[PDB]
Amino acid sequence: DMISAPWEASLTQAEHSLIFYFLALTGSALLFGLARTWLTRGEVGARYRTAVVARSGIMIVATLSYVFMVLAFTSGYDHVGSLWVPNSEAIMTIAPRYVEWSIAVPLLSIELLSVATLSGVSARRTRLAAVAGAFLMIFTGFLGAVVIGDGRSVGSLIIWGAISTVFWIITAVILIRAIRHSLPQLTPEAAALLKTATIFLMSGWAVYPLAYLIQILFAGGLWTTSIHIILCTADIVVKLGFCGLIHRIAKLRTAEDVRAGVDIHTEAIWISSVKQSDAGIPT
Amino acid sequence: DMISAPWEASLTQAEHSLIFYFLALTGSALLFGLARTWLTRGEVGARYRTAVVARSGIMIVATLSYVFMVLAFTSGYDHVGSLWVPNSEAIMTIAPRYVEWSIAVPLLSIELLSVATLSGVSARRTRLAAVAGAFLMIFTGFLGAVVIGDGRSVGSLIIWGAISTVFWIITAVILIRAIRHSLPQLTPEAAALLKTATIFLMSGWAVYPLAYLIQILFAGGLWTTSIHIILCTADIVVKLGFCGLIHRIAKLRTAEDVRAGVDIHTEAIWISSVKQSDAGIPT
Amino acid sequence: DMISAPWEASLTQAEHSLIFYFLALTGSALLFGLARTWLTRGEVGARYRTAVVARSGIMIVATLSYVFMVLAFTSGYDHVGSLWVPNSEAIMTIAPRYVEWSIAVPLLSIELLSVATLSGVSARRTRLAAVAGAFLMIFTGFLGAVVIGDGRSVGSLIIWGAISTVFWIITAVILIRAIRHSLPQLTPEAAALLKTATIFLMSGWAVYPLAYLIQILFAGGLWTTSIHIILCTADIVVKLGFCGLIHRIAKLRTAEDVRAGVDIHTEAIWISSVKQSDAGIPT
Amino acid sequence: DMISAPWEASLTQAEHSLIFYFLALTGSALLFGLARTWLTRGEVGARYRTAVVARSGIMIVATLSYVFMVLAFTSGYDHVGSLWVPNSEAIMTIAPRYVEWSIAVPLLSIELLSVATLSGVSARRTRLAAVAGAFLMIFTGFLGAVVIGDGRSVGSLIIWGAISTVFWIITAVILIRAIRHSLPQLTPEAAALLKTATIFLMSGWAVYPLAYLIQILFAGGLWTTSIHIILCTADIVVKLGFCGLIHRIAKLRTAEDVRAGVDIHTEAIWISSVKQSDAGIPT
Amino acid sequence: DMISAPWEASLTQAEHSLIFYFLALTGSALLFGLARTWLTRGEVGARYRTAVVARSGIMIVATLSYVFMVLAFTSGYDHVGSLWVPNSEAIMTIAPRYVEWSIAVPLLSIELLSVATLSGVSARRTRLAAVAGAFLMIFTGFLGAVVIGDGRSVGSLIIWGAISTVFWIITAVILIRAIRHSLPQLTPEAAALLKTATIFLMSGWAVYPLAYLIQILFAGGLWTTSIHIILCTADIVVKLGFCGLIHRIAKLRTAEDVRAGVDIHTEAIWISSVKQSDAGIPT
Ligand SMILES: *C/C=C(C)/C=C/C=C(C)/C=C/C1=C(C)CCCC1(C)C
Ligand SMILES: *C/C=C(C)/C=C/C=C(C)/C=C/C1=C(C)CCCC1(C)C
Ligand SMILES: *C/C=C(C)/C=C/C=C(C)/C=C/C1=C(C)CCCC1(C)C
Ligand SMILES: *C/C=C(C)/C=C/C=C(C)/C=C/C1=C(C)CCCC1(C)C
Ligand SMILES: *C/C=C(C)/C=C/C=C(C)/C=C/C1=C(C)CCCC1(C)C
Repeated sequence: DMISAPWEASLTQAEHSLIFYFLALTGSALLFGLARTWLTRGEVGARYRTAVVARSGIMIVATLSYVFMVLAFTSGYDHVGSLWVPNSEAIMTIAPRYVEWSIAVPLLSIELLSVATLSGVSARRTRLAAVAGAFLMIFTGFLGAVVIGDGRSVGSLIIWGAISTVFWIITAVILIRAIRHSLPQLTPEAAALLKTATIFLMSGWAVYPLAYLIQILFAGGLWTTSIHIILCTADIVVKLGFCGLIHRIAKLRTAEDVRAGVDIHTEAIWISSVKQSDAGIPT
Repeated sequence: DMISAPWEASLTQAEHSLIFYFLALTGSALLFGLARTWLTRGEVGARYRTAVVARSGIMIVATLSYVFMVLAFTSGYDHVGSLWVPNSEAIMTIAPRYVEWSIAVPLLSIELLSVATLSGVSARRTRLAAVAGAFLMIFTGFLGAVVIGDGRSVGSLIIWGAISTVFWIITAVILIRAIRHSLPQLTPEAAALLKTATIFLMSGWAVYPLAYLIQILFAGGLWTTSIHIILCTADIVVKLGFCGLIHRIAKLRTAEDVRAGVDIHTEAIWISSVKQSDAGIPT
Repeated sequence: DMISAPWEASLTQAEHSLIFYFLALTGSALLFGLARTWLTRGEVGARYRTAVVARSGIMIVATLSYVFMVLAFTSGYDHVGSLWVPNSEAIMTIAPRYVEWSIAVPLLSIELLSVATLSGVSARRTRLAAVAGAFLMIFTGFLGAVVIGDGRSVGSLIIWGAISTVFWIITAVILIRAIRHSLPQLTPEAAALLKTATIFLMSGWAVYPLAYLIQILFAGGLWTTSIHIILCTADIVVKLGFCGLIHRIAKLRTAEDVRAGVDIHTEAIWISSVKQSDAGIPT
Repeated sequence: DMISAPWEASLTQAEHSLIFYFLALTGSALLFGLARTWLTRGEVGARYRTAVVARSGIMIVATLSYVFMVLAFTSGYDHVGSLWVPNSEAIMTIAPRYVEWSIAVPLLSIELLSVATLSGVSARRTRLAAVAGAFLMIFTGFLGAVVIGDGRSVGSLIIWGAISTVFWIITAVILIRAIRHSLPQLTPEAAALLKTATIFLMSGWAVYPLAYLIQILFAGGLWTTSIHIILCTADIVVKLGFCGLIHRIAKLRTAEDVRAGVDIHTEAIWISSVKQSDAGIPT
Repeated sequence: DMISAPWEASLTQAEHSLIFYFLALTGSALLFGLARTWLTRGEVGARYRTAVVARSGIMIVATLSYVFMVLAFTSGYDHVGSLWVPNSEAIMTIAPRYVEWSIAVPLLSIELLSVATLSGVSARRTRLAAVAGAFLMIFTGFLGAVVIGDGRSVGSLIIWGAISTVFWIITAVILIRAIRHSLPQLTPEAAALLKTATIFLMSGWAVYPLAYLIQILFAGGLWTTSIHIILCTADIVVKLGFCGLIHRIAKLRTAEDVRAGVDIHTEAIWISSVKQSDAGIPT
């Protein structure tokens, strides 16, 4: 059957206002996250610098995405009467997300495996497979939701959604299997945090498919608002919450290495205002 | 009853000029603050780096808020005759503030608890509760003032204002209780500054609700100008004044740690052209 | 009587070209200055880091000001016939200066007292008084020249000019008294430079009031060009010249501290290709 | 014979969407790459800093290129009916690539020779010859494809394509001869990676000429989409893949130098979560 | 007699394309140069940091200039028929150069004297005289070519050109005399490079007056293209070539100081993959 794309529904002044708030809130929060990433990049050892690199990429891409979207929002809707009517630039308030997710979901997978105990070419097979799975899941989703059918075809939305879901399961299994292998080889305190962070990431990835089911099932300005709120909220929680969790595991692992003599760190490491390791100079 | 939103009043050339000055002054001052934050980030220990992270986020978000607003001012008012008439972009000269405050007030709470003596999961409960309270206070305010009623409904403004005030009291109590617990455990010199900084932040938070009462009670170009001046002024004083106070406490606490052997700092710490601690080398 | 605001005069192609050159030249020079400030920030001790902070703020705000003005120039004049006719945003080619000066003149006062021998709360008193005086001098000027009268009233220009001049004398006395107290307590070489820098700053502050007297006395495209040239030139000389002088005094004072054991500096200090102090390691 | 330039074909909503995705994806990935380059610049010794410099230039130029192109895409196609019709700004969605490649291909050659064993004036002859060849190959291509004939002449496309191909062979021979001389003088582990990286770069350079043959042979919206996808994909693989490979060789060579006493490095070097060298202090 | 300003000639699609390429190529190359300057700023001692400061300013200003010009090109010409017709924004594709040169030529003089053996107030007289001469040469040129006559008067072009040439000779003599005094006091290897760099800078300064003689003698789209190519090419060669040469002399001088005990450098210095000096610790 046919449906109306989320970007093809007229918004009341409330709905217009809420959407601008959330878009701008999310873009702001991600710019904070970018600063935080750069300001705390030296708390982690070079053995774990991939986590900083991934997180930096996530924050940059996502910040651009939201800037674009906020601007395309101001130019995608015009206040005809009491309602705001979508232009052609309305789709540019939703479509940039998939660009962002195409970079971010692969990078989030890398961030997670960064602090796991995989090394050498083993930390290459899993990394490629995850990156592949992650990108393919977003790309298949983009096809169903924006490209094939114009985001107005239920059958396209359902088919490509199912494809995207297969890749989800694949990526998720790969990651979870990798973590499950690492947990035994980490210290208890690290292993515990890494389990939590795996749960958080997977659980946060479950929210995004809900914004997809809405597009299939419900159309309206309420539902366009819902989608924006859900996705914006999810972004703040995942890209601020999860990226803080990985930094703490990287810090904790750095500190463990320092104590073990595996490496030396220029500054002391504090986690929760407790000193984990002291500063040291190359002997 | 029904009233006119601050952004729905025609400005005289004076009022237009004053508003552009203050908007631009505030945006400029916050960009100075951002530079100051980055240039002085290494004066503080890693045990207190959260203060610089919070302050950096505050300065960044607030700076883009004001940039947006300054641009939306130049495009939100058209010089019909001697007066400037508000367009649709007029609300974009006021609404972005709430986006900024939604990030900033939570971050200001974090900045304050950064230099208090809470640690571990204790420095997590309070931090989440404050962040929650702070965000909810701004968000409820945004609803009354921009969303529910279009900022033209007294009853909406009064109801959501009262809600926002409850969350204010909650956040304030949480913070003040946290500080009151820390003061005994700080050194006299730090405790004194931390008391002051708590008073300054709370006192500065009282000014913002006045701009809200104006919107309820008075409409006009004078009153739109008043609101802009009050809020701009408050921003400069709180986001420059308070953020300097927390940096001094962080520096003083760093210096105390250095003297106690709790940690080492690469550079000497000067506060008021008095040396607080010397530079040291890791082990 | 009534006059015509500087931004209300049609420019010949010469005058249009000269103004664009100077605006762009000044904006470029200030961007060079900003780079220079960041690139040389580590030549100075932490006891004098306020000088870098002030100078960084000056350069940033002034650079934005000129960017804004250059853009408002390209869009504020339309080539009707041989002449360029001012639009409504012609005033945006002159008004942003006062925003800049409102930040910069206070910051320049701070930069100067940074390298003087005032310490503790004594530094605070003088710093607040100067900052107050400086801002009030610019703000009163802005009122007379842009706000009260629309920059078309001689009596407003004369009254607010006189007010602004009182605050000038106040700020100048405060600063000069502070310097005169420091000179005895500095080393001869530093004292000499600090005297010079005081003369340079005060002397440079005398040029700006001339652009104000023009606006009162003469109107025309020649006179609008004169104002732009004078103010642009003054900005380059004061914000490049003076800010270099303070850096040399900060470097020289850093070097004196290093030699005295008051502090240690990571790199050697060179002034005029003469080594002032050697690099040292913390303890 | 007369043919239609890639930028002179109307795109279906699918093709429009795909192209925007890929353009934006590539621009995002290159901005990630730029961050990665800056964040990992200190993993390499100063003997190999040219690799970082080249890679930084590549990432910056390419990121600008894609930003320009993404913006020119939004303004180069107007949605007349179901199809998007190319404007005059359509050529600005394709032509900027050649600007980018004119910088990037020479820089990629430099990046490769950076980690080879050529030194002194020998590392000047080869470097100039390669830079010359590389630039001339792109420039001759630009002439055929954009300038001489307007990208609508088969004979121009064929002639300048053949010229560009001669320069390709020249550059490729120069590079390959340089590598083949270095491989024997490198350590096995480095030599192996350097062989691989040479194959990757040369192989990636083969993809770009395919987008050229399309322009000669096929015109259409499908083919304009194909060109964009091919070139975007190639950019991500070459500018992320290859630039990672050279960094690993630079890290490995740094680590070898550290172990040999040829130099000292401030931080330990990890490659694949295996420590290659320890951190050391100057003398 | 009267002539047509370079910006008053209609461009064929070829000429339009070539000009956009070169403008964009030059802007890109200068952005690479800016990155290179920042990435290699720590290879040089603090005794020679002026070279980095000058080079940074050059690259920044020149990059802005070209960005402005590239944008003014896209908006300065309208595709009437097969030809592109210049509007009022066409002059903004040529005039910004003189702003850039007004900063850059003085800065290039400073960069050169940075690595010569002048010190104290001696390194002040020459520096001011050169800066004066350099700026006056560009400014007099701007008058003849853009301001006095509108770039349409041969006699103005000839008179101001002759003035500009006098200042050229003055600056050149000052510089050459300074170098000729330094060469004897440098080490052979440095002296040789410094001679070369002097020749390169002076020789590159000779190219710019040719673009001026064209404007006097020839008008046309070919000739406006020629001017753009010549000036763009000259910029790449001088601003990238010369600024590399000065960095090598600064590195070599740093290394000589390190070996002599005049100073210590934190990193080893490599020039052409040959180690010039080792890394050292302050004490
Ligand atoms: C920071 C951004 C994140 C974590 C985005 C995640 C997005 C997904 C996990 C998307 C998954 C999808 C499906 C499984 C079904 C089809 C629709 C998608 C693309 C939303
Ligand atoms: C830097 C910005 C700051 C400190 C902003 C603070 C804003 C408040 C404390 C707002 C509080 C409000 C109420 C208590 C009542 C409703 C209106 C609000 C949102 C202004
Ligand atoms: C870098 C900018 C500087 C130093 C600006 C300084 C401006 C002044 C000192 C202005 C003073 C004025 C008066 C004393 C009279 C009224 C007019 C003013 C504002 C120009
Ligand atoms: C990162 C960008 C890269 C590596 C671009 C490479 C481009 C080429 C190798 C282009 C070569 C061409 C020919 C050999 C024939 C004519 C067409 C060209 C310019 C595409
Ligand atoms: C990177 C920019 C540089 C080096 C620019 C240099 C420009 C000149 C040396 C210009 C000189 C001129 C004359 C000597 C006479 C005619 C007018 C000028 C301005 C082109």
